[PDB]
Amino acid sequence: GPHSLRYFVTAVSRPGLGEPRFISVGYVDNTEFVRFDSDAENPRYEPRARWMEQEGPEYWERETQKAKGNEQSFRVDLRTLLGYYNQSKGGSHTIQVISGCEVGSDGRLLRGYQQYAYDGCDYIALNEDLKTWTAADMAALITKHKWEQAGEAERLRAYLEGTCVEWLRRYLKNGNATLLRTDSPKAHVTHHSRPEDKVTLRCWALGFYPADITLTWQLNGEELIQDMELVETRPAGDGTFQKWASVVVPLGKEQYYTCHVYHQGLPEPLTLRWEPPP
Amino acid sequence: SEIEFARL
Amino acid sequence: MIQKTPQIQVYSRHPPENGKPNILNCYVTQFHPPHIEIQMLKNGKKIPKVEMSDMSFSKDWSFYILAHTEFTPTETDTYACRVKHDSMAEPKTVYWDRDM
Repeated sequence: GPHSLRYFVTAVSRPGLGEPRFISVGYVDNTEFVRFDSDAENPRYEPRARWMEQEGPEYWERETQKAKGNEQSFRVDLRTLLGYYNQSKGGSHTIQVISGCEVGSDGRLLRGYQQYAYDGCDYIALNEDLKTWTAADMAALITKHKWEQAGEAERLRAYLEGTCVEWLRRYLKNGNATLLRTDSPKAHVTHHSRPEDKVTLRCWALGFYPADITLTWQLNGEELIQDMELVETRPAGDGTFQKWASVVVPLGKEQYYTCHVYHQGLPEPLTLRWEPPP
Repeated sequence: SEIEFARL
Repeated sequence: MIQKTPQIQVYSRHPPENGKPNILNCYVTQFHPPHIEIQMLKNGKKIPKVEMSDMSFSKDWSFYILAHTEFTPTETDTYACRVKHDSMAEPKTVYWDRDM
């Protein structure tokens, strides 16, 4: 299947409280594998996935010094943006970035990313064409003309097509086993009596991984996606995820409904029903 | 490995 | 500026069972800015040992974090998670529901 190496960087100016909080987090296939944090004792890149300890003390040194270098630029950027947006030097602001590359099953590039956000609102982003930019507002335009001049679009196109990808292949090679891991869900149905003559049938899927999953309720073979209530997939805290979906059916017609659980870990979708204790 | 970011 | 109201879920790591140790979670997501104060309470009284996961943000720039504490639920104890975020006037309290 496809793969990807992206970095989620954040810099939060904390006027008064001290220097800006810088936090860089690298993800491979949506799985954190590295992280930096200035607001730490002696800021250094630490592995987040055991398989990263396969990297020598160079990588870390090299990668750490680069993190510190981006940190300072970000410290400057923040000052700059206060200029563009004419904002006081006594308020907290956020600069966020997503920088990465998504490859295909062949090791080629499918799409590279490079988008900024200020205070949680798209600022600038590289176009899929990897040559032109999409400035979100008047401010972003200034960076946009600067980067067109310097030829930033090219510098990144280079990184995205080579270095990025190259490193992606390198990371995968030592994490595939782990990244391809899969934990099937274990589902069950709970019963809850509602006001009047109704009842609620909540279908639970537990300890599944990855988070991706789908649950459905059917009335004699038909997906009741209209009156089905469901929560967003949430973390258990041990690596797995959870999720439930429920519907309100009439008291006595519980056996006319069945739950279906679709997860990539399963050999075949799940099918359950209300199971009153024998 | 990450890239070196330019300035806004 | 911009402000995204945190969404809060409160749930246990394992199916709640009276008298058996567990782990209560408070999942807070969709919030911006990142500064946020999360408190987990028990029958109104703040719980001390409250571990907080590192913070992260998703594709839409908003942040998420998971706070958790150990606890042995019982038939009558009440738990809740309280969050104070710049996006809301007053802090938000979400109570724990066993069947959720």
